[PDB]
Amino acid sequence: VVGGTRAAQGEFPFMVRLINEENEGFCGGALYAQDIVLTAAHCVSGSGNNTSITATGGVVDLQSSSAVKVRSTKVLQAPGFTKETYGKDWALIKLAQPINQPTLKIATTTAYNQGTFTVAGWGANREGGSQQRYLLKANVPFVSDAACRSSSSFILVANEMICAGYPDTGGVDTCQGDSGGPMFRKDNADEWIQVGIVSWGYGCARPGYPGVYTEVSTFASAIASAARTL
Ligand SMILES: [Ca+2]
Repeated sequence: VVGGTRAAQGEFPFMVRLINEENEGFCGGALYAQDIVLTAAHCVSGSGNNTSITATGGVVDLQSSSAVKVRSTKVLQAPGFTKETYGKDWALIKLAQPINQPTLKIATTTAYNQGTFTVAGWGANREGGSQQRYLLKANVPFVSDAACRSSSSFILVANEMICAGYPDTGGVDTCQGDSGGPMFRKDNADEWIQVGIVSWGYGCARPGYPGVYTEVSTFASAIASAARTL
């Protein structure tokens, strides 16, 4: 996360750090269920039995001896996924045991696809920077699909992608190692709800280039339905 600050212990307790040992990937994710992690499709190489991914939960400090590290058993990657710029950027990871933390509810309508979001992760705080020890967080405003394209010239799958950040100035964004983490905000009951998954962009926090996130509301019923088979 670029332009952010340290999250407090317990602030976003649904956050997990993913290490895909097989392909050397470092990613974020959210506890969709205590034993099912919602992350990006591009964080995994496909669907099936997979015991190569590790989820670290419970802690903002990844070197903490309170950390809970649990291994995957199974991955379900969005059907038809090919690359994150073409959409469908979601996957579920079934864990061998639950991580005993609050879960993050996901948006199932577009009602919350606006306003000011929060993102969090342990990715770099600058382009080419290294990974973070402590979870970082930042607020990024919704950028309309139209405002996103005009500065960017990004080609969006509009219903599958939500943009966020400060295209006029840059300065705040998710970055390498944040992929798969949730983008979220408060709902009407003052509870956290997930509207995005950190998906892609062009560098990090560059003027003209907002971050692009998987638009969760579009995929919520396919996600819920896939999680039930897990
Ligand atoms: Ca959109």
